[PDB]
Amino acid sequence: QVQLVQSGAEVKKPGASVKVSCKASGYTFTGYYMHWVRQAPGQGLEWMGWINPNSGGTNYAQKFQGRVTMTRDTSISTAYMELSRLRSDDTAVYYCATQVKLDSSAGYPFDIWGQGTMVTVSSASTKGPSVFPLAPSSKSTSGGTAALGCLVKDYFPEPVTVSWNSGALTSGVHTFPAVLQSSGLYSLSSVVTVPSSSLGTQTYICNVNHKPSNTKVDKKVEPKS
Amino acid sequence: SALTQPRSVSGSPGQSVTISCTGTNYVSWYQQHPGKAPKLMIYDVSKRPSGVPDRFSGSKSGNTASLTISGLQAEDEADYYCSAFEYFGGGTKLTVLSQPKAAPSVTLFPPSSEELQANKATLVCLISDFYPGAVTVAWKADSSPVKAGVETTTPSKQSNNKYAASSYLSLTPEQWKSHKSYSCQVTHEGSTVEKTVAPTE
Repeated sequence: QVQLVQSGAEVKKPGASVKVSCKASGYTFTGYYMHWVRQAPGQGLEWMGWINPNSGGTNYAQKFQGRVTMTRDTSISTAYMELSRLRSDDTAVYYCATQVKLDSSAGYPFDIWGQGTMVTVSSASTKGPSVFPLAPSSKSTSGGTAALGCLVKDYFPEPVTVSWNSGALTSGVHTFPAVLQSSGLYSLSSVVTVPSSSLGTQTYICNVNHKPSNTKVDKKVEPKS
Repeated sequence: SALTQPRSVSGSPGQSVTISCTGTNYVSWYQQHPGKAPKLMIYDVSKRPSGVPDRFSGSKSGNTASLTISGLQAEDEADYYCSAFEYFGGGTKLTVLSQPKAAPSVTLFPPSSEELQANKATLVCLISDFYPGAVTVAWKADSSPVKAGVETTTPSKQSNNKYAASSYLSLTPEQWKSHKSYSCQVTHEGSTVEKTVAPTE
């Protein structure tokens, strides 16, 4: 089986370096180039460069020049990709890949891929959320129904969970996956759709749980004035 | 060098779908399933690596290469990337339709009084119940586009197998109060739903 096996996932701080390995088996490692390709979460593929395992020669994409070093150890059929001066936006899956079995002269595309190595780069430290009410109004109303919610801002790390009315309110609840901000902190929102006639009669409380900071917040959400 | 492909293509089981890739003879196509490396499906326009189903084929017009999948199967739902030498297209999500298409429900919340009193302002655009799971989000201040301060999530699946996403616009209280309105515009399958909010003392 022609295959590439990569090292496991890594967590790093900005400014540090990461070194990912890629071990070839089932084919002659030194007969073929080795490339690296990365993919940021939710984003597309981007080629980083190649190494020739026989000569040790390399060629890198302009984006990674000065920061990426590709090497190999032919005695153990292993290629390495070291990325230095890490940025939070280097958070990505890093793949090794190459072309072994194809009928082509170009060396692209790649039929053999490693499984990928997730590298997370973050400067954030544990922080509990700030919870703000998302008040209902005639704008957030439609079928006699009003939307109200809670914004759970600026926490780290994941996860946060939200219930409504200590779990008594489940119908019409939608808690959204978090966004990761450029600060390195997460925010999410939870919204519930309720009868607009029930506003003022029924109390709505969102129950936010951030176990990583041992924090719970119960935020009352009432209509505007 | 700058390969362009559609963000979203879809078809029903048994149908044929085509994904285009436009550039400036070596175009190749990868399929990528969640949590897995890309898998090469077609290379050098039309060649199939061993073991790739005959339902996958490639062709090239002038400067547009095309991947065609005949007899769509559920397992074909995946992201597809075209490539040429070291360059990649931006990817196409292929959905094998298992329920009717559905436009997003969009709710936009203005900054809360509490957040404004804390000297911050966040607009919250919540997008739910859409299928296929591909949207783009744009924001406007009054009528002009706003890109600074925007963060948008990737779509995620809800219990009913439709998708949800959210987008957040960060502003200073002064910016929020200095415009007549702000708008979150969600594009899904070529049509747009836009919600607007305005400062209200």
